[PDB]
Amino acid sequence: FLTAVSSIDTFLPVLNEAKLQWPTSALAASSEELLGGYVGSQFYLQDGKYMQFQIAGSSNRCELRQMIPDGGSEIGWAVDDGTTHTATSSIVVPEQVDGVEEVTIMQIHSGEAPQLRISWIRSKSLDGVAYEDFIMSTVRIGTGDSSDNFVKTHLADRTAGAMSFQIDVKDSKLTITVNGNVVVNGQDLSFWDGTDSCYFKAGAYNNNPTSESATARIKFAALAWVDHHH
Repeated sequence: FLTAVSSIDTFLPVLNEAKLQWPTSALAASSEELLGGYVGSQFYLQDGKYMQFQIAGSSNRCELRQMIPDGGSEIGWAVDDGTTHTATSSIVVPEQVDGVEEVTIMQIHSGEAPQLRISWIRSKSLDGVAYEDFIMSTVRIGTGDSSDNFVKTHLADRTAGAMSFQIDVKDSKLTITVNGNVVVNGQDLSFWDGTDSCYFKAGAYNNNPTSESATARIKFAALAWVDHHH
């Protein structure tokens, strides 16, 4: 049988501050249900250690969505609210099976768009450089479709072992730290000033696969939203 993520202590803080969406944006488990032992093949404890997310199908997800703590409703914050908003993780991205091409593993998202996606991607060129098997940042600076609406960059090549991430937003600026090194340094998020529906996400959100039956799989060794107001 499958062991529940809440059976160990590691993820209890974030599970108290998240709902699970699966296999679409539809609610799969409330925070209370997650803390109470919700489990399935999509969301279970791997190796007695890892919060593991699995999903197949283009645009499908198994993904935590930040909530107000202690059974609260959906959080919404703003890049320009003056508070530092912080998400941390330690992620083991295994080798993805054939047909899986891109898996979004952390986001900043609002009512209608992703401010930021951190994703594993099999192969993509960025700014005239080809990259394979790597972790990418995709920041929106507009809601249009042309390249001017995005800042897309290489964060790090995928590692077999755990990789630490930290996302910080303060005063309309984004910093992403990977394995303790700042990689994105104060990216401008001021396009989003006044959007008060932002929140963190993390898990597995499957993008542009070439097989809808192929299962994306992501293991979290740690995940938290860090409250600077205690």
